[PDB]
Amino acid sequence: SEQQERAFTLGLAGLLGEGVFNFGELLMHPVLESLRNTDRQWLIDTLYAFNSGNVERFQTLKTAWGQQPDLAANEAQLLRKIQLLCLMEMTFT
Amino acid sequence: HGLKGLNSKLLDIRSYLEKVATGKLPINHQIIYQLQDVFNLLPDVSLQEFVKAFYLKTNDQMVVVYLASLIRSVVALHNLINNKIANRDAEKKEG
Repeated sequence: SEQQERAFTLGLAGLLGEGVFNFGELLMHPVLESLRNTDRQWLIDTLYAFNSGNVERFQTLKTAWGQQPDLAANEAQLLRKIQLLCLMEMTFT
Repeated sequence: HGLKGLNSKLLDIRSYLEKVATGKLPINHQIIYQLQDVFNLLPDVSLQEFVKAFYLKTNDQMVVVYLASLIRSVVALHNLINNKIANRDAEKKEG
């Protein structure tokens, strides 16, 4: 019950960071995935949007439905991060 | 280097699947996800520019094989002429 919000605000501060645009790998880390199972699945699904996406405009809005604060400042940064995220996945897929 | 490179990655990819089958945790993925994607970095085939490298490489072998035919003419000229000279001379003088 403590680690569900612990890994929640961790997912918030880690996703909103500008230095890390995706890092979808460590989102799957096995010790934190059980903590994500207790969390609501809108955060895990939008973390898959930042894992692959990119748009997926419904999920990047769904994280605004789920988390009101601190997202309004970094929202445009997330949009830029996924806009540069799809460039690797379009030639990689 | 070729064949030992075949069985290297073979047995090494055999360990890649065996470690996932048995031995977990884990080994997947401290590096599994990134290393395997580095394997998926380059497939890597044409189109397009890789087709240009083809006949460009053909244009590269031009010069060397052209020179090869040049050495063929020079080696055949010298050796054959000089050998037949010293041959016909040794036979006609002794015989």
